[PDB]
Amino acid sequence: AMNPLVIKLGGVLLDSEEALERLFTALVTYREKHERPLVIMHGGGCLVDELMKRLALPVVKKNGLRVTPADQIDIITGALAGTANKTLLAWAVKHQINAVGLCLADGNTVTVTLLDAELGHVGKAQPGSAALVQTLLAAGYMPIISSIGITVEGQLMNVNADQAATALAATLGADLILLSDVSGILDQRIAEMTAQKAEQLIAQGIITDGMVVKVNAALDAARSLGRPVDIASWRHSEQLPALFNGVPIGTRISV
Amino acid sequence: AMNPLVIKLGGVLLDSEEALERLFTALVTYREKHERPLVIMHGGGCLVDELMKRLALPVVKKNGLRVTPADQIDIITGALAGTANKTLLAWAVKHQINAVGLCLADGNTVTVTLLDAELGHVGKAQPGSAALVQTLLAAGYMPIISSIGITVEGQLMNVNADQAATALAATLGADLILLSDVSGILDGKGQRIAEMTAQKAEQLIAQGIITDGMVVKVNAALDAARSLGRPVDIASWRHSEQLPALFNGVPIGTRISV
Amino acid sequence: AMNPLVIKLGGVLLDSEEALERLFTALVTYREKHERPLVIMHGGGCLVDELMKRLALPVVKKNGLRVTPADQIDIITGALAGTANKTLLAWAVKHQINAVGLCLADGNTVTVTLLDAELGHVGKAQPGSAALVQTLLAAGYMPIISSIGITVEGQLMNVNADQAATALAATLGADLILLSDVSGILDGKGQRIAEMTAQKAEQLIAQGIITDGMVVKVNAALDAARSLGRPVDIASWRHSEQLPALFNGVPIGTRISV
Amino acid sequence: AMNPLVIKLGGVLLDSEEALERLFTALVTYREKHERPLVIMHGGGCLVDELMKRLALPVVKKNGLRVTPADQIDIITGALAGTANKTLLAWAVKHQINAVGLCLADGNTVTVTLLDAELGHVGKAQPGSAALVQTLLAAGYMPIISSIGITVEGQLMNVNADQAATALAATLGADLILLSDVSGILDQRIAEMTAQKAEQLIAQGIITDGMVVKVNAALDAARSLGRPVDIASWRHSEQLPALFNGVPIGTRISV
Ligand SMILES: N[C@@H](CCC(=O)O)C(=O)O
Ligand SMILES: N[C@@H](CCC(=O)O)C(=O)O
Ligand SMILES: N[C@@H](CCC(=O)O)C(=O)O
Ligand SMILES: N[C@@H](CCC(=O)O)C(=O)O
Repeated sequence: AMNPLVIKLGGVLLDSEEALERLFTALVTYREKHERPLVIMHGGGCLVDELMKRLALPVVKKNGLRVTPADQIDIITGALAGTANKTLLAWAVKHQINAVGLCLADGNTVTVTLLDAELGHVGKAQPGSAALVQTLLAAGYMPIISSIGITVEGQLMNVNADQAATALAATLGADLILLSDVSGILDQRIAEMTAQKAEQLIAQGIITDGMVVKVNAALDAARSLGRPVDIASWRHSEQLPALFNGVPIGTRISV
Repeated sequence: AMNPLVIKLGGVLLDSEEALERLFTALVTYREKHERPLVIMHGGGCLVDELMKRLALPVVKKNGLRVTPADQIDIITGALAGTANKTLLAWAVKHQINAVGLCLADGNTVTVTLLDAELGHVGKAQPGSAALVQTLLAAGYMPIISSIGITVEGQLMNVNADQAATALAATLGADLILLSDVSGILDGKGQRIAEMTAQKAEQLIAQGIITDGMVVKVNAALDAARSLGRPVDIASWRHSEQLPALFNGVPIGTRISV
Repeated sequence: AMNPLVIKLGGVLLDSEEALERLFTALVTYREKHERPLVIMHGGGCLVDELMKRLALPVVKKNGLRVTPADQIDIITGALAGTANKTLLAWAVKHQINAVGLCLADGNTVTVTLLDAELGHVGKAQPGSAALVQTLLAAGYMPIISSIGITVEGQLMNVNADQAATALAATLGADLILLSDVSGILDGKGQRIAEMTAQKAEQLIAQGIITDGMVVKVNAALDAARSLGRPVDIASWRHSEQLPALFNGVPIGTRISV
Repeated sequence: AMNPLVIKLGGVLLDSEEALERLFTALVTYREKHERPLVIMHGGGCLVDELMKRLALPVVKKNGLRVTPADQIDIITGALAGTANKTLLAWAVKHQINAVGLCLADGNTVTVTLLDAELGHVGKAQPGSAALVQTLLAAGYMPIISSIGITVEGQLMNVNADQAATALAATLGADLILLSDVSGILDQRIAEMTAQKAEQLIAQGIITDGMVVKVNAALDAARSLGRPVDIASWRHSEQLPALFNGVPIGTRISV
């Protein structure tokens, strides 16, 4: 496994000091043996949701999926591009990993447009320019990228982190891991599946009540990329270095 | 002027779209004709204290420092490293300046340690490694740096933006401009002094011409100039038609040395 | 609605020309169709703390109160009673609303006493005499009142704008709107409650749905409603197309009672 | 002396706790005997100048007379319409005088336009509407009016207090006293003079080095009004009640 890897961290992972220690130890153990370019991408866990509750900011929704009003985007930018990003940076510093925090707009890494006027400040991700990240990687830095972007006209955008990760991996030609609390799908574990097989198992109610959402997100990413994406958990962390080297320790969704 | 230049933004700049539009129009005007490496350094503004009030969190500021308790540092990091930094970044994009948001810990650019345990999460800045920023500058990016740092042990630190600006300038071999509402120092015929030494400043303080809050401001500039071992400019954002010249080395406010 | 109405402006309103333009466009829209007596009540905003920083003066805010030392009260009175009040007045003129700037001492409208000597010049508000404001209203002026008061002994007092708004409303027999960034209270399905009693609020606090800073905000509203013995509206300035309806009595945010 | 009186307070008067106690005692002693409508008008003494020094704000000047830049008008509004106005209010409260603080823009009492683009936020005063003040007077309030106005387009203006006082007295049909530290002009005191006589005495160097400025201001006011204006000092304060009743205790400049 030469060739860059985007590791996208899920909400429940960021909410967990336990998980972060394991993830960051895993990054260290991996780096001692291998030398593949690594990029972290993240959204925001409960840090965001809890702050918004404190500020009486509702989780609005126009027939489906979240709305980010004018009066929320600054606060969210803060929790997400600020608190979450710099928390992960603090973890990198703690583990002596030279890391640089970025958001999507830095170097126009992932271009963002207005998804829909009625959802407010939500961005649609699409591949941007690889130069900035390539420069940082070649200089020995691990970028840690948040899922906040900026439109070309200067407006801050809250972007689905999964979609951001997909646009990033396409920009970089990177593999993609969506790391969360879902270890893998069973039927006896399933190491590889096509996206269509994953849809089938959902359709026939094999894939677990809560966490259809996690497989749907992997399978969308796989199809957007035209190549496979890994789902994996932080739980069995002694296995994370093998994952970062290409081993599907959880479930690979192929296309 | 061919040296790298650190431009430090005072609070009022971040609090006002007029001020930001003037600042950024000036940056574009200057980069049309000049290519000297530019770095923006900034602190918080009104928005941290707005947010503290919204969350009914206490505020204690003394001697230029905000007591920053364990239960406030994340929120503060959010407002500074997040909202402020990304707002500035959005201004850059809107003006087609290829910028990159950093904080002090990125690349160990400015090293920070715990200043004093009774202030909570407040950092002492010192010069770190120039490598990261030098790489960004050489590739044509204008870094925009917030005044949040991280200790070697992984603790988030709220750092005084003036001191962080100084540590940064020292790291970069850069000149330094402290941009705020203060245009310059007056000489008690009420006239602006273009170039002021430390000796002139003492004279003015001893004589009671520079008084109160100007004393603090003038000392912050002098402490900057002494650390850097070269002069530091003080200027206002108001006459923004003059700012390109300032960025090209003309002391439009007060230049402080010695 | 035919009762007099006190509209209390939260800090963020004064800090932003967009917010002021929305507020004042709403006031004009409302006065086109409705003639109910309107009074504006306001505190400080960002500009007091900007000014404290410019003068390198210390800041201690706790429990909704700023410790206001003898050597700060004049400056603070300047920023609140002066700059803020007159800025609002200028917005009125610009919108052709015949307004009149007052403070709490004018006509003994809201009586103030020393709250607590260790807070320095901080006032406790209580209802005073309605005569002055009633005279201005009956003559067609929209009073704009700052939250500075004066003790019977002639000392200037910095007063919490929420408490002053309450004392004012009580004096005037007026309804009360606390306008800020808070749009309403959420019920922990995340939905806005149009009408909330004290009992509902306790339930939400006991259950940990209203938490932290919302607790303080909700208590400030409840303390207002208990003093006045009638409900108090909480709303945001954001959807300013809804504000005329709010001023005409529709609870567009959360109405608080009991 | 029926008919309103504007008492304009000079800088050095506001700077002096001594002077204010005397002025306010004088207002009380006068009110016990007489019932003439009284209006106070003021600028700002050292309160303004000292604050501006603290803030490194220069006293600019374009060939003559002060400039009020964009970056000064808020701070000045604060010291002047705020601190100075409410200080005088505190004095009224201390002496149980029902008083109301106002600025020029309140009720469009004194209309203000841009004097000159190059002086920045300096206003030219001119008579406005008497209604608001008349209403307050008829209701038993003593207005205390600061020399800050607002243009019709919403811009704050720093206005010469003497000129403001003149525009006010014309608006109200009031007599006018410019109260300061100059007790009166000698040659043996002079109780009445025409403005032209006052110019003559200046011209021939009889009228004292410093305080030509104070006589010039009275004589300009007199001519603008087309009727007399009093100069008087707070010093001999047992004489101030007679002044407020019409007695020229200092020097009247006639026209
Ligand atoms: N951190 C969450 C949501 C963050 C986001 O998409 O903005 C996740 O990716 O599972
Ligand atoms: N609240 C920060 C502000 C950073 C700055 O503006 O200097 C401090 O006192 O450390
Ligand atoms: N600094 C004032 C603010 C007035 C207000 O906004 O409520 C206080 O705490 O009393
Ligand atoms: N208070 C001073 C000057 C104030 C002003 O004109 O603004 C005076 O009238 O003598």
